[PDB]
Amino acid sequence: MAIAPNTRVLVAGYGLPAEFCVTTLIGMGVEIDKIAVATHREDNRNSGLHSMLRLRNIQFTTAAANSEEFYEFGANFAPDMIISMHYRSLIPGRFLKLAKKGSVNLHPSLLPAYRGTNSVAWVIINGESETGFSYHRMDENFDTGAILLQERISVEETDTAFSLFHRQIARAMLRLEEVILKLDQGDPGFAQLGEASYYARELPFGGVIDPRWSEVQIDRFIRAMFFPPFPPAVLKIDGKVYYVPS
Amino acid sequence: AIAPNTRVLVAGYGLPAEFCVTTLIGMGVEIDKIAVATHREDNRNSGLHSMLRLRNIQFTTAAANSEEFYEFGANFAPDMIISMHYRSLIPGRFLKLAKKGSVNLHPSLLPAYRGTNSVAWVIINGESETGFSYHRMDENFDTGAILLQERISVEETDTAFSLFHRQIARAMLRLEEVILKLDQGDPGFAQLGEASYYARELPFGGVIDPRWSEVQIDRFIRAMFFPPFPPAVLKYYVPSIDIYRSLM
Ligand SMILES: Nc1nc2c(ncn2[C@@H]2O[C@H](COP(=O)(O)OP(=O)(O)O)[C@@H](O)[C@H]2O)c(=O)[nH]1
Ligand SMILES: Nc1nc2c(ncn2[C@@H]2O[C@H](COP(=O)(O)OP(=O)(O)O)[C@@H](O)[C@H]2O)c(=O)[nH]1
Ligand SMILES: Nc1nc2c(ncn2[C@@H]2O[C@H](CO)[C@@H](O)[C@H]2O)c(=O)[nH]1
Repeated sequence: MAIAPNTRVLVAGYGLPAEFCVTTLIGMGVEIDKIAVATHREDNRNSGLHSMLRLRNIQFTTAAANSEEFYEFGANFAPDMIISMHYRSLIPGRFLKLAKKGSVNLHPSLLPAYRGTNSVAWVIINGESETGFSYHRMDENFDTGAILLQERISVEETDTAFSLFHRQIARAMLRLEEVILKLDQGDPGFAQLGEASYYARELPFGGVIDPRWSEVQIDRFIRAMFFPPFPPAVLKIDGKVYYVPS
Repeated sequence: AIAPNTRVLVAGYGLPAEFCVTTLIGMGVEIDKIAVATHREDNRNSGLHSMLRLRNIQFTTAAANSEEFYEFGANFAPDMIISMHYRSLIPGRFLKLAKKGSVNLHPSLLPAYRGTNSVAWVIINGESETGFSYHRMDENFDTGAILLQERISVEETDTAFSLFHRQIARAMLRLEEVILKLDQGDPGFAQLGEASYYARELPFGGVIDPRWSEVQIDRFIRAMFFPPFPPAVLKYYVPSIDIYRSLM
């Protein structure tokens, strides 16, 4: 029902999912001096977070995940639990070991499907009618730890990377409190089950339409590349670049 | 699914508005079918401003009563207006623009706790429950028809701070549903019960009366707790009931 009083929570996070997470923790009655945040520099997605951390005087670091300052920041805070909410770096194992209740990260697929990055794009490229999000404990690798909560999200024929990425955030937030409680209560989760799949760091197909693709493949790709303000899918014709309308 | 080519103007401020925009995008509302009316970029509103700049969403920060504001709405031609912690009265003629009307998020169970400082006043008054009301706007503050209400338990450990933040959190999770009610033309249910209204004014100027019972003092301390603002004062600074007892 309620979080253990004096639970100390460290949020490794970036942007709106993180602002929402700190909001939620405060709503759960976690004291202000029992919240610590690790994040990245203030850019045009992290401005909401930063302003909140300054406004509420929430201790935070922007130091790199592999830096000694980051480890110190965690060590001095002594978290019971760590919540990764769109943090953008590999979190060292020795940092995760600081939280005796362990940790959780939000990943935008049904793990072990769509390990890697750009999951939302690839889901659409492969023509998935269904995807999901996975709140999972973190181990030393990305995308591999035990599942605390997974929920299905249906993929529509009109979805873009853009629409799906934002619905992922919105829907995942619904379950965040239950997840924070699962962590409070020591829920071990379950080992990720099923066949994995993996998709490389960089932008799918370099953003470039393959002319050999079927129309269905092209429609999917166009939508998967739609993500303002980034350029749309590129079609090359007579060795020359053209942005698609979408 | 929200009707295609539905045009949505969000009047709002801070995370609730950023989260609204996020939600509309996730629902399939395209950038050029979203417009934002907000206030200046400040320490609560730079999340929203950053998103507007990054995604090239048209917006205004012109005052609610200004011709500029009106013109931004008229020119966009909203099907619906969503007010997400917008801090000004929106003129009737602006609301008129939206054919499917409007909705506003108020953090009480209306008509109870109209006005401002709802979360603080709920705690002082010893309420055990409060909640939020998503309600159609008319030309007055806090009076229009109810689309959706949800109850929030007020715990003995709750501060204005915790309760302010839980309000936002829990309201955000009902928002998609509310957007669908507006879309589908749900007229809502007019407001019934005793109205209450509370002002801008800091209750008792933040100073603890030692004639109050411990139960009252505790509530007041909790209701005054909102970082980074100063806590309750005793005749000095008193953030917890523990600290009160010590001073006594
Ligand atoms: N068209 C385009 N889309 C992008 C680009 N970078 C990111 N995206 C989209 O934005 C989504 C989120 O990107 P990011 O926040 O970097 O997530 P991560 O790389 O998956 O951890 C990705 O799934 C892509 O769909 C880009 O350079 N071009
Ligand atoms: N202690 C203290 N709390 C404040 C002060 N101003 C605002 N707050 C708290 O912040 C909450 C939200 O303030 P605001 O965003 O202005 O909402 P409003 O109720 O619509 O005016 C209020 O309900 C108060 O609990 C202040 O000067 N001192
Ligand atoms: N979730 C996830 N993130 C990754 C993976 N590989 C690289 N990244 C992150 O993506 C970034 C590349 O822009 C790197 O800094 C990593 O932090 C992966 O397999 N899974």
